[PDB]
Amino acid sequence: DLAVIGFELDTRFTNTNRRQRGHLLQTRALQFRHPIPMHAPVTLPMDTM
Amino acid sequence: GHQVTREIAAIPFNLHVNNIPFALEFKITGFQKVMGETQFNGKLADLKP
Repeated sequence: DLAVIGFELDTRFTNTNRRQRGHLLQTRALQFRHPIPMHAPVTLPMDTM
Repeated sequence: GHQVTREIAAIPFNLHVNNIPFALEFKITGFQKVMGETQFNGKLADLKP
């Protein structure tokens, strides 16, 4: 049964009519917010007198 | 909706109008049967007893 049965091509179009536009790009931006907390104090007592 | 083509189109704008309700129509056929073949001696040749 030695024979060629089928084939595949690398044929591609020429998108002169721009039928296919491929991947899309857009500009984006993210925002991150870092608020600063207060932290527990350190104290020293002394008498008033 | 999915491809872009430059279309250069020509649009006719005209009218044919008839004026005179008069014609004679002839169907002329059989030129080859007369000029290619015999008409006079060919017929006499058929009268052989």
